[PDB]
Amino acid sequence: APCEDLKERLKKLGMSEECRQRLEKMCKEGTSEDAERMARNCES
Repeated sequence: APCEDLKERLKKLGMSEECRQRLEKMCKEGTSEDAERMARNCES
């Protein structure tokens, strides 16, 4: 699945609205591993 696991974790971990909107955007065009890494840098 494209970015379902990653983007649903942005929702499940309950980061900022802006945080999700940054990360799922980068996960589409860019590498998913770098997007979730920025999710870990965003919150944890």
